[PDB]
Amino acid sequence: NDIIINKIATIKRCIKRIQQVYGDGSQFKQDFTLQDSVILNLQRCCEACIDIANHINRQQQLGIPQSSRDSFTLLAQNNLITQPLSDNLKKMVGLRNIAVHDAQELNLDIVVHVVQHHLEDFEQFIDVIKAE
Amino acid sequence: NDIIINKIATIKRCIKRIQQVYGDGSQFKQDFTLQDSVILNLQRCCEACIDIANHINRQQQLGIPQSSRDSFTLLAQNNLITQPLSDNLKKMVGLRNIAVHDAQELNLDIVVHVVQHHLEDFEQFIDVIKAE
Amino acid sequence: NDIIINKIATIKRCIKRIQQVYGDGSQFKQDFTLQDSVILNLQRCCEACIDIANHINRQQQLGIPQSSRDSFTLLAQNNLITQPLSDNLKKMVGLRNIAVHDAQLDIVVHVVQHHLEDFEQFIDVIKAE
Amino acid sequence: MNDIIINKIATIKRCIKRIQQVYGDGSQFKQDFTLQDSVILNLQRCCEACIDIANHINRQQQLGIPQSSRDSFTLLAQNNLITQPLSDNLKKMVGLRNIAVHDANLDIVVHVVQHHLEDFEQFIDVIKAE
Amino acid sequence: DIIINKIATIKRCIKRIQQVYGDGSQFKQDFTLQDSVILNLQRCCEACIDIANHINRQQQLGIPQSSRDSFTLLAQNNLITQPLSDNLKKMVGLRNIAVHDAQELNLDIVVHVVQHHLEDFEQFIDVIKAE
Amino acid sequence: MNDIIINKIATIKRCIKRIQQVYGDGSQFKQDFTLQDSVILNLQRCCEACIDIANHINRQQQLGIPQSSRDSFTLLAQNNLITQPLSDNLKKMVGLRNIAVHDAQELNLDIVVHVVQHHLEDFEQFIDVIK
Amino acid sequence: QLNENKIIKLLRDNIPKLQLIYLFGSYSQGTQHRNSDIDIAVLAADTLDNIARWELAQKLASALDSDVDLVDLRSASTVLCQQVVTQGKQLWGTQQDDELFAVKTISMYQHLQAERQAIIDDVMA
Amino acid sequence: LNENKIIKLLRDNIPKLQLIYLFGSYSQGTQHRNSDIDIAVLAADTLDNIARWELAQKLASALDSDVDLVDLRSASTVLCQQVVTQGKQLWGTQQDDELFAVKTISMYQHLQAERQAIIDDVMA
Ligand SMILES: Nc1ncnc2c1ncn2[C@@H]1O[C@H](COP(=O)(O)OP(=O)(O)NP(=O)(O)O)[C@@H](O)[C@H]1O
Ligand SMILES: Nc1ncnc2c1ncn2[C@@H]1O[C@H](COP(=O)(O)OP(=O)(O)NP(=O)(O)O)[C@@H](O)[C@H]1O
Ligand SMILES: [Mg+2]
Ligand SMILES: [Mg+2]
Ligand SMILES: [Mg+2]
Ligand SMILES: [Mg+2]
Repeated sequence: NDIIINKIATIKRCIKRIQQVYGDGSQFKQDFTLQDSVILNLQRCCEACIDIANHINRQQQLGIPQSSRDSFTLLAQNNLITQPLSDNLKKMVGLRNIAVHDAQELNLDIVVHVVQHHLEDFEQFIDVIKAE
Repeated sequence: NDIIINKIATIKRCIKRIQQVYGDGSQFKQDFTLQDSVILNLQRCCEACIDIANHINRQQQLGIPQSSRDSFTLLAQNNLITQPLSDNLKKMVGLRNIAVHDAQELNLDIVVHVVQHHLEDFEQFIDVIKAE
Repeated sequence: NDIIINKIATIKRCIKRIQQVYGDGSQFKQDFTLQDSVILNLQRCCEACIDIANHINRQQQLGIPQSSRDSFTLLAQNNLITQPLSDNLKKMVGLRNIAVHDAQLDIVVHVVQHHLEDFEQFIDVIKAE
Repeated sequence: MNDIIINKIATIKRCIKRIQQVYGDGSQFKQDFTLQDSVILNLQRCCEACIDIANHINRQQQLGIPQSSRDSFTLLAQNNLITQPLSDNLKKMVGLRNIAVHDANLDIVVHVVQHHLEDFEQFIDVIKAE
Repeated sequence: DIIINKIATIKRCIKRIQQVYGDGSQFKQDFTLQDSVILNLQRCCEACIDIANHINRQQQLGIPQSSRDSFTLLAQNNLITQPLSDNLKKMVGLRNIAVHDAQELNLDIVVHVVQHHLEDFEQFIDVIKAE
Repeated sequence: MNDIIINKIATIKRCIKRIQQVYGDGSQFKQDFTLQDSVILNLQRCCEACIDIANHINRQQQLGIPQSSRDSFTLLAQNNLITQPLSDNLKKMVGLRNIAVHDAQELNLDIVVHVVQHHLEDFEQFIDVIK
Repeated sequence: QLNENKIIKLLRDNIPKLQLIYLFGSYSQGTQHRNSDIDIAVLAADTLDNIARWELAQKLASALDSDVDLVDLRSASTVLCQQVVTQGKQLWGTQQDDELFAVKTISMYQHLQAERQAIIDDVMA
Repeated sequence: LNENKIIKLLRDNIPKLQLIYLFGSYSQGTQHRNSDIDIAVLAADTLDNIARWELAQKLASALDSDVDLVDLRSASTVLCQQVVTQGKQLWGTQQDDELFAVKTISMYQHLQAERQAIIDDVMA
């Protein structure tokens, strides 16, 4: 419990940090530092989600992940998280892997869509881990 | 190599993005967004360093490193990079982990010291790899 | 090595799935889907052992296994596994031929009750590097 | 005519029925591994019974020594005992003995149940006429 | 149709065995007495195999690999009980050796079938008629 | 002739004599079923011993393993170990046996009498040919 | 190719009151391809225990370095006994025991064919 | 092993093909009798699970051996690492191979840090 709650806080903090830095979104598309902040707090969100997943896979011996995406696959296979949520959380990993490098393979439209209609997925994930 | 020149270009851009965001450092310790932008561009410098090390270790057949640190260690054993620089780049990966995965435990006094003094460790690595 | 890690996990998974499916034994003799699962998972443990054995023979340069059974003789000859363990793992190689080929359940139950420990014994000696 | 041909045909028929009975609609299939395991084993049993019928016909009719399980179907097709499409389809099933074990691929299993069970039935009917 | 004729033959043979047998003090000595029941016991077996094989054919149960299998297919498909199936299979052996082969001292088992196992044939024809 | 042949010949000799005891004047035969049941059984025992001889020679002589009793005599006839008329009379004998044991209600009874009086030496001819 | 002496020795050393040993697969015909099964049939005074039989099949399999199918003729079907009598090669036992077994199974298979003919015809359209 | 036959079948059937690798026993030399040929491919798009299987069976028929065809775009990081380390490149530019390796090794190094605890717990 002690580590799962610590990671829940970091997601809650990072979600709020995204919302604060993005705000209206008008200035976001032009200001690079605003993008750099949002990209990092999105990375911290899915990295803390993998950290939670891997802890459940460890305490319940669900399996050994063959990929970072596999961390959510094991929870979905063991019916701990719903299949559409698993697919969404695996899409977040994809964003992290591209965004870990320089903003040259950029898709600001994809970053904006995650802030607008996909931050709910991280919150939805917290709502199912709390039911231990 | 074309992959090496592309990664060198990445480090150059991100070093300049740190210098611009930090500026004078008067508002750095106060603003979270300036911290977030510096930490993301430091990680991008680290990843492009690890990617160069990984590429040279595979292409020159020096071994397969199963960790970011082993990749720098392997370069030092084969005398491609100097050992004090290897341990400096290894400590930079160390800072990257605590700055991203455990940002609350992060001490900015170390981050500021990296921006002001240790930001040339990447430039030193950029030149020693340029001399083929 | 990931081959060794993932194959050990496969054996662990298959043993947990055999024990789960078999249970007490009452329902086993009446449902063919339970028999089929236990049988398929036994073959899976067997091939995962053969795969681990072949990987060790190759890396440690013990020899060229000339058969599935020979993969276990080479290990025993190099005192990596005991002769009774080798002899027991070789007994499992014949299981694949029991399901797929009709060729005209007591053996399956005997194996579930007494020879699953042989696979667990094999994991343990491999984990001990 | 031979008891091998009769019994191996009987095995395929029984295994096909059991594949159809277990799978059904396919709803409970992707959840229970017990139902998946049964289908795969009975599919492996169909592959083997076919290869065994092929090997028996090649020996009896003296068509040559099969150099592999796939070559067994090639010798039958070469003598026009089975069509080239049938030969190629039965050969695709030869690779199905390897899917269950050396892996961990359920979409493939479902595809075979829905579209390739007909191949075993086609082969049974072809062999029936001696 | 063939099952009805086969059931009718079984009843005819059991009544034929009971008529020839009756008392035990005329069996162990007379050979024509032994020969009459031994044939009608075989006739009971053979007709039970035929009833079984007609059901196996109609319902498509499988191909018997032995004469005993005719009853096994019925039990595996829950048409007759395992204790009945096992009793009928034990009766096939009686038909096998003790009937078409000269034999020696199998008479003690033949009398045991007459006084205790003629009911197994009756239980079978009653179960089959019931469906 | 090996043990199997000797033991099977001895069965035919014993069962032929057994038919002769059960068939004296043959007047009360066509009225009593007990006498018919003994004659039919020992004729089947005589038939079965001849099949067993034929099956043994076909395997030993590598002529092939017959699927049926009829095929056993054809195999013996095809490799000239027996004559076609003997093969045909012995095949007629086993055909009689099948009607006599499985379809007693449709058995001719007149042919059974004709078999005992005239065609009973067909078994005796087979014993001599194989000897 | 195939050590028949090893087969005879191992079975004689492990089966009490052993009467007959037969080789009957592809090996008995010479059609023995690579990665083949060794098919052996035995007849002893008593029916072998299923587990004891399987364990012995694996003991032979280790010694011969090949999959071994061991059949107890005392419990085998009439169809399988007929396969052994037709394509089988006797490795051990008396001619008396072989000839007695052969005539017992050929007769039982002939009676079986009479019974199941309609079933066979019906399933073979 | 006819590598030319392998290159032709895959090029003729996979659109926008970038890389062809030979891995497993055959790439090392441990290629025995009942050996399974292992091929890893990378194209612009992912290959459908059904389509890929049917293609492996086409190669299997032409090579007279079981073939395991792996789509690098949808395979695990563990599998990709096995291909970059043990595999032999049969087709594709030197650049594409290098780009694939850099992406793979980085992703695998990151996965090792994430799952180290799970690895330790099972391996005791
Ligand atoms: N379903 C069956 N019904 C009857 N007899 C069978 C059946 N399957 C196998 N047999 C017999 O058992 C023998 C050996 O079986 P099997 O090992 O499958 O074949 P094989 O000819 O030895 N081929 P192989 O060992 O692969 O080279 C056959 O030759 C048949 O006589
Ligand atoms: N469970 C596993 N985990 C990780 N990698 C695996 C696993 N199984 C197989 N592999 C990889 O896939 C390759 C081919 O698989 P496999 O066919 O089983 O091995 P192989 O060395 O080619 N032996 P073989 O085909 O029997 O001669 C291996 O060499 C590994 O690199
Ligand atoms: Mg064999
Ligand atoms: Mg076999
Ligand atoms: Mg392989
Ligand atoms: Mg493979």
